Amino acid sequence: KRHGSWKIQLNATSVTHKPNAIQMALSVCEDLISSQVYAILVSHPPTPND
Amino acid sequence: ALLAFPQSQGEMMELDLVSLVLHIPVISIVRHEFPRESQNPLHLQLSLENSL
Repeated sequence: KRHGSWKIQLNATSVTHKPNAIQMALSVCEDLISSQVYAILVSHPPTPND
Repeated sequence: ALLAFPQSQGEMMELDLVSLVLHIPVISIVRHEFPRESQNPLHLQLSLENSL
């Protein structure tokens, strides 16, 4: 809203963190990459150190 | 030992997952060294064509 760009559209996609490293890669590839999103945010896990 | 010739990122991911789950040594030969940050030591990637 605050940007003057007209040819740029902002889309927000939410992906929860799977509680397993085995299925984390599949979930990331099936959703994040398939959306052709620009940049991905990395968030700290709920555990203090993981 | 497992021998494979993956051609895509999905095939490499499937091979790595199978090697990790089955707890067996797996080696896949690719034409070019596909980047991978996986720390699993059971999956090996063989670059037939190395860097120039």
